[PDB]
Amino acid sequence: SVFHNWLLEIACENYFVYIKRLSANDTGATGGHQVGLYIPSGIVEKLFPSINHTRELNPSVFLTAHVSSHDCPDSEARAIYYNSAHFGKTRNEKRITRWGRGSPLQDPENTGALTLLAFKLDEQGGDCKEVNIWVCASTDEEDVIETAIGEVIPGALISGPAGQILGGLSLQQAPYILPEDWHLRFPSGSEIIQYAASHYVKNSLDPDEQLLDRRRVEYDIFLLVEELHVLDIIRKGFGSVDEFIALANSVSNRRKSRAGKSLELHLEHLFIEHGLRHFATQAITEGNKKPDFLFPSAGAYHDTEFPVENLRMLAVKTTCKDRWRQILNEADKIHQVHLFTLQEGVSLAQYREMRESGVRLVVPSSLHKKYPEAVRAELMTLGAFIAELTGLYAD
Amino acid sequence: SVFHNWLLEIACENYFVYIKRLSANDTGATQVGLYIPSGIVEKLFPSINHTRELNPSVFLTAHVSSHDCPDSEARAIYYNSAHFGKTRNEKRITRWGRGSPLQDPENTGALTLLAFKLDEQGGDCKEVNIWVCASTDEEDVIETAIGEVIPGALISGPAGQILGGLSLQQAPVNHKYILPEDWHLRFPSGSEIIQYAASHYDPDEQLLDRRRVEYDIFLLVEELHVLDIIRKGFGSVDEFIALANSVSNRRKSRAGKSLELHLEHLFIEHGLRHFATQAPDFLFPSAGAYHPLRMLAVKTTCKDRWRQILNHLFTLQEGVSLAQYREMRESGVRLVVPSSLHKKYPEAVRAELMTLGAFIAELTG
Repeated sequence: SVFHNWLLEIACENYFVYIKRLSANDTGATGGHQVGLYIPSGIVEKLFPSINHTRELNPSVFLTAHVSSHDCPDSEARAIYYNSAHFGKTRNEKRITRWGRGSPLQDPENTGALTLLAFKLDEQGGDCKEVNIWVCASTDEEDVIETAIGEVIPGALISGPAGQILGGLSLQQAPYILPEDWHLRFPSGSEIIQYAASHYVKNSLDPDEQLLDRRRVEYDIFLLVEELHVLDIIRKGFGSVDEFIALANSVSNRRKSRAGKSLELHLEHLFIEHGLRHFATQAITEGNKKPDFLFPSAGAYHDTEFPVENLRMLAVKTTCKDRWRQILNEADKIHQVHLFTLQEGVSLAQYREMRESGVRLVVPSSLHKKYPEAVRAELMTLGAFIAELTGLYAD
Repeated sequence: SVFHNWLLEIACENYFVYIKRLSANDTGATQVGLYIPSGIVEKLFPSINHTRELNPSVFLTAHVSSHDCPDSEARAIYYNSAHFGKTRNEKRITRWGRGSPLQDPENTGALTLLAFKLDEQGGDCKEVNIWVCASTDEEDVIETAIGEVIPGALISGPAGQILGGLSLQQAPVNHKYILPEDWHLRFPSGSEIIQYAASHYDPDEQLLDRRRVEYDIFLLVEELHVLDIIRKGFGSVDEFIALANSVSNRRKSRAGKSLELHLEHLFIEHGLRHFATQAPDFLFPSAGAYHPLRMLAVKTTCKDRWRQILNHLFTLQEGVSLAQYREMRESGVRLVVPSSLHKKYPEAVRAELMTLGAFIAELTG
């Protein structure tokens, strides 16, 4: 239980933690020369203040990178500010690179992996000189941390003091007219989603774009609805510490449960809204598998008269890394299965494994740029997947 | 993956959860079934709490989720004796079925959770979801969330209040302790609390006694620091959250070097002076005698985490099956368990255990 102990160590020491899932580009999976692990600009001024300027092209500094997740020698990694936008070119991003040969952070097969970089604050206002990292090597490890703090979505850039980041509940509340009744009752996930779609996006008739915009709106109104209801109880206080913790746990489970059901609820709504009215979500196939989405219906799937080559299923895996093979056993009849994912890319080798198993990836349009070229070319946008189905069942 | 999703499923579906580590008696390594406070069973099956007849009972479906076993039918029975000439008056659950993870002596010391599905109307529980951790990897998942589960500890209540990521506890605060005045403003370190407990309020009884004093002091200190704030209320979600996370993290950290410290004091105090806590948590007679010896490792829970030591073993586990011990008797593992705990081990390994006293006595010299 090394990871567990590592988490306990970090959570109570002076560390500034940054959590993210490795993108195809982070690992060099998108090909070419390694550019490094992306770091949020809003974190550079705190950790590497000396490279946060445009006086010279590509300023950088070194820091010792200790990897606790894999048996790797410590190395002098390089935090760097790709500055060329201020020197006649185009770059404008900060990254940490040169992890050393064989390092998990430079391994394309770790694309999609949940990674935690615990930076040691410099007691002098200077640049951070050491980072302790953990690249989750399996789903078992990821379950350890995500069970407590929640699942980390691809693209998420989480950072803050270790204690608050690893505590269980996530801080941060910044960004509407909520219906009267929401001030009295706590709306369901579907209700929030139907309100987000029906009341705020509408600036895009494209499914891929609608999904991303509505996901952003859902996040904000849930936060507002949550704030209303929680602020009320919270203001009255509690009789004991454990009545206090019990509520925190209640609040935490609600967020986790809703975060987990969100994506599938949005897709269900979009399929309906775009004319694709032929599909089952609570549909059993063989034994007790039940794929996330089955087209055109549970009935047609079990129908001896209905053509098999016209059946389709769509498994939804926010993060598909090591969480996709369990889909090949969900529909005996369907040999070409579709997988919807929000992952910021997959390696060529990962994709080859998928291709060989008859898996076809459906990815939100704007996320395609995150995939290696060879893989990108075979991706399906959400809009195209909907179109393909909205034709096969035209009758 | 499945456990990860199971936990969230249970947390949000009207369940009552009961968590504890399986003792030797719960498993049978010494088949009645896991111990469950009669009080809890009584609330879970209110229809059996009568004396209209002897040992009245009801069946409930036992679904095993941690393993692939078929839905057996267990029963909640109110042992009524006392009201029929004898002396039994306690509600229990039995017949978990044979071949069930709960009735497997090899799962001794394993963390287990029982999720009883509740009826919002008020009727008897008719279903119980079972999860017996089959690896430390699974135990890490749940313990990272609720905190380390000490052998003998019992955790239960609404699943959505227990699970979720923050560490809840159920013991009441003991205000009978007089503490240093600065501790109201400065939270003392674990060691500071243990040293205090070792200087104020057979070592076999002491360790386990300072162990409880330390826990009470920590809880009292915690109350002095946050109760008043908590009673006042919060002005924002994030202030509530920031304190919840901090309160919880400090709790989860407590179960770090508690045992390796309480023992240390009990040694210096009982002759055993010079020793080493690093070259290996312990060493006898000293680090110098390492350049022919006794190396004692400490593990609150022994199951699946002793092998690394092979390159004496003090534990607080409520028993170890016959087979489990064999593998340990070999390799070179000599157990050390507090007297009050031997009665927990198999009616065979018991007489082979070396109490904390018998250990201190021997090493002395």
